[PDB]
Amino acid sequence: KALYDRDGAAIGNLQKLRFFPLAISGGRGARLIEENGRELIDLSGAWGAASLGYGHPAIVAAVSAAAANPAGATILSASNAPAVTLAERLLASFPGEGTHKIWFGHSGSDANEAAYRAIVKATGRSGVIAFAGAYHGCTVGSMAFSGHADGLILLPYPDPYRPYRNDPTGDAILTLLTEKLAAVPAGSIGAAFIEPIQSDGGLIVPPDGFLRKFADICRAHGILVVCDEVKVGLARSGRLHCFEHEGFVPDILVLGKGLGGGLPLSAVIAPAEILDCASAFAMQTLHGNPISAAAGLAVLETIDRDDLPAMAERKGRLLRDGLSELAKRHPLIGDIRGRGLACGMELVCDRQSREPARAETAKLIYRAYQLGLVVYYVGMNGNVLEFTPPLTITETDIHKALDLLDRAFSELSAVSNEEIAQFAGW
Amino acid sequence: TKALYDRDGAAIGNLQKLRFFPLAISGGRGARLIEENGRELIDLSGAWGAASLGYGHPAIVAAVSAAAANPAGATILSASNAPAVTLAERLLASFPGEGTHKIWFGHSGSDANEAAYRAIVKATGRSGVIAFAGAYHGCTVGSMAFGLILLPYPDPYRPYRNDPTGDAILTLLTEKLAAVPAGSIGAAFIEPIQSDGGLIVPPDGFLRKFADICRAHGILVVCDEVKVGLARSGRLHCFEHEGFVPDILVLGKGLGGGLPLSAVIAPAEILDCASAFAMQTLHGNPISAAAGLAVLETIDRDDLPAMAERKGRLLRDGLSELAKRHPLIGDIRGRGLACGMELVCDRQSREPARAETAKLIYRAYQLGLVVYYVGMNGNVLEFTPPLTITETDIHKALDLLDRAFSELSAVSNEEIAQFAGW
Ligand SMILES: *Cc1c(COP(=O)(O)O)cnc(C)c1O
Ligand SMILES: *Cc1c(COP(=O)(O)O)cnc(C)c1O
Ligand SMILES: O=C1CCCCCN1
Ligand SMILES: O=C1CCCCCN1
Repeated sequence: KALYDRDGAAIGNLQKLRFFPLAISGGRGARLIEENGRELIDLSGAWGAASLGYGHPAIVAAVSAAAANPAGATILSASNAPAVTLAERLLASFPGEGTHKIWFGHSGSDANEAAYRAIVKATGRSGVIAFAGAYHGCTVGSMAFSGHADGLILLPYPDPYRPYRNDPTGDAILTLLTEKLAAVPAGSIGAAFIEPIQSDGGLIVPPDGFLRKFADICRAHGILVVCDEVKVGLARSGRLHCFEHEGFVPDILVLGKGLGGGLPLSAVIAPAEILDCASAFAMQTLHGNPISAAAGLAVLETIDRDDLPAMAERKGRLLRDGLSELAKRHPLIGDIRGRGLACGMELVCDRQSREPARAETAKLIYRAYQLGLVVYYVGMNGNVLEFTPPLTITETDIHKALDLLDRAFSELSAVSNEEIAQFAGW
Repeated sequence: TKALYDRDGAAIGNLQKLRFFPLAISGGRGARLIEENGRELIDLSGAWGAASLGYGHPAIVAAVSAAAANPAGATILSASNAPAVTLAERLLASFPGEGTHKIWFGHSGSDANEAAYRAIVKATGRSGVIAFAGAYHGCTVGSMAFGLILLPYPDPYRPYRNDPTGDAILTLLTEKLAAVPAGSIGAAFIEPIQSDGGLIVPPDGFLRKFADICRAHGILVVCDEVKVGLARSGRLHCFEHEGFVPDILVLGKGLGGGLPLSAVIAPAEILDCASAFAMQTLHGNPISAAAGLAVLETIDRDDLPAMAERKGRLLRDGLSELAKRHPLIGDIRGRGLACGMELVCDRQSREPARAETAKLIYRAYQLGLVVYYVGMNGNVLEFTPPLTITETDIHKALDLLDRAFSELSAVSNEEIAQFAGW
C-alpha cells in the first residue's frame, strides 16, 4: 500500500542503493517531497545530478519547449540543432586546443567507456592507468578500468588523510607510477583516467601539485590524460571545470550527471583525431536526443547567467564552516574536505588512529533521513558522508541542513541495528 | 550562421554517426521532421523506432512538462519515486506477470540487455549464452559480449541447410547443447523479428519450438523487443504472435517516446539476486518515467496496436504494388508498423542490391522521405514510423517511394561516397 512497499514489490534489487525508506512523489528547489507531503532537504542532489535542483524554471522552460517541438530524437542518423548548439557551447568552454569534438551519451558510464574504446581504436594502445577506489562506471566497458581490462595499472590515490606509504607529498605514488611504467612495453599505455576529486574513495581532494606532476609524467610517455569530471564537473568545485584547480589541462574531458540537470546526458570532449577515427562505432539510439540536450543547455546557460561557480564557492565555504562547527562538538567527525559544493565528512572511531566508523555512519544518515535530511555515505569503509547539493541551494536551506545534521549526530543511538539491516547500502 | 549540417561536422565527432544523407533537423510535428529550411519530411524511420508517438504528441508534452515542473527526485537507485513505481506496475500488469516478475529500469536497450546478461550469470552461475548470427543487442562492450552458441536466424527468404521449415536450425541447436555440459548455458537471446538481419519474421512455429527446447534444458528465454515491442507489431508485445511467453523481456527505444528509457521484465529471483549491482545515476528518473507512462497510456487509449496492424497492412499492400513496377523489390516482410523491403538484383538469384539501396534512400531523402537500410548486405529498407503516422502520411510516402525508385540514377556514386553510413 505505501509507496516504499510498492517499490519493493515492483522493482528488483539489482539497481537499488538504498540507505533508508525514502519514497518520493515530488520536488521543489533543494527539497524532495515524500508520498505524504513531508519535505526533506536534499544534500545529495541525487549524487549531484540535480545540478539546478528540482523544478528549476530554466529546466522546465527548456524541456517543455523541446517536447512540444522536438528536433527528431537522435544525433546518430541525423544532425539536430539542440545537440549541435550544446556541442559548440561545451566546446567554447574548453581550452584547448582544439581541434576538439563532442560525443554525447546517456551517462558517465557510457561516456568513460566511449572515451576508452575510442582511444584504443584511435591509437592501438589498450593499456590504462587508473586509481584504486576509482569509480568510472557500472557497465562492463567502464568497470574494466574502475577500482576493485588487460594492461590495467592501478595506483593509490594521493589521499592526504591516509597517505600512501605514509608520504604526505604523494612522491611515493609518482615513484610507483614510474616503476610500473617501465615494467611494461614503451608506448603500450594509451590512457590515464583521473578523478580530480575522488568520489567513491571518499570525496578525496589530492595533495596540491600532485595531478599536474602526474599529468607531466603521462604526457612524457605518450599517454592521453582523461579527466573524469562526472561528479565534480561543471561549477560544482567552485570553478567551471575542476581541473582549473590543479594547474593542468586534460586531453579529454568526461562529463555527466549534473550536465543533464535531471535528464540522462553525458559528453566526451576529446581531440578530433580521437573521435573521427571511426564512424557508427560507439552508439545508442537516443544519444544526443533533443530533450536531453535542451536541458543540458539550460544547465550551461544558468551556470553562466547565475555565476554558479562563484555561488558554489560561496555556499561551499558556508557549508564547510558549519561542518567544522559540528566537529568542535562531535568527536566522530575526523576530516572535512572538498571543493565548492562537493564536500566530504569522514567519521572515525578515534581521531588519532583514524579507524573507520562504518556502523555509526549508516545510523547517522538513517536518523538524518527521519529528521528530514537526505544525505548518503560513500567510501571504501562506508564511513564518509557526501554533500553534493543542488548548486542553487539557498543559505537558509544550508543552515537548516546543519541544524538537522547536528540533531542527527546527537540522536544517532536511537537507530536500532535491525532498522539498519533492512537496507543493504553498497 | 553556417549550414546546420556543416556545424555538426565541426562540433560532433564521427564516432556515433550513422549518416546516409545530410539530414539536419530543427523541429518535428507528428510523423514529420522539419529541417532547418522548413521542408517537412515524412519520417518512415521514427528514429529507428524510438519516436513511437511521433513528435510533439500532446500526451508526451503534458507528462514531460509536469514531470519537469515537479520532479520526484532524479533517480531510482537511492530513492523510490512514484513515477518509476507507477510505470513498473503498469509494465508488470502488461506482462504475465503476477508476483513472479520484477522491473529494472535503464537508459537504452544496450544497457538493458547488458543488465539481463549480468543478472542471469550472477543469479544462476550459468554464463553460457545462445544467440543468433546477425543479432543486434546493443553497441556496448557488455551487450556485444553475445561460451556462445551462435545460430542462424530462420529466414524464410534465406533458409539454412536447404530447410525452409527451420527444423535444421532446431537440429543444430540440439547438437550444440548435447556437445557442452548440461547446465552450462544460462540464457537464449532472441529477437522475435530480427532487426539488423533486415526485419526478418521467422517461419511460423519456430520460436515456440525453440522456447520448448530451452526450457527443457533449464535455459532462460530472453525476448529482446527493443525495436519491435510496445504495440508496434499489431500486438502490445511481439511474442504474442509467436505462441510462447519469454522468461525475460527487454524493452527500449519507443518506450520513452523520445526520451531514453529501457526496462527489463525478469523473474524476481534474477533481479533480487544482488543489490547495487547494475546501476547508473539517472536510471528510473521521473522525467523519463513520466514519458514512459504517457506512452503506455496512449497505447491503450488510442488503441495503437490495432492502429499499427491496420496501417501496417496498408503500408505493405502499397509496397506490393511498387513491386509490380520495380523489379528490385524481392521481399516485403514484417508485422504491424515494423516492415522490411529487401532489394535484390534478381528475384530468383536473391542477390543483394547494396549499391542501389544507398542511392534509393539518398534519393528518397531529397524527395521528402526519411528511410534507412539495414541487413548484413545493406539491402533492406527499414520502415518503423510513429505508431501515430496518418493514413494520408502513408499514401503520400508510398508515392514518394515510387518516385524514389524511378529516379535512382539521379544520385551519383560520389554523393553516396561522402557519407560513411554503417
Ligand atoms: C557517477 C559517476 C560515474 C557514472 O555515471 P552514471 O550516470 O552513474 O553512469 C562515472 N564516474 C564518476 C566519477 C561518477 O561520479
Ligand atoms: C536499438 C536496439 C537495441 C539497443 O538500443 P540502444 O538504445 O540503441 O542501445 C537492442 N536490441 C534491439 C533489437 C534494438 O533494436
Ligand atoms: O537499429 C538501430 C540502428 C543501429 C544504431 C543503433 C540504433 N538502432
Ligand atoms: O557516486 C555515485 C554512487 C553510486 C551510484 C551511482 C551514482 N553515483
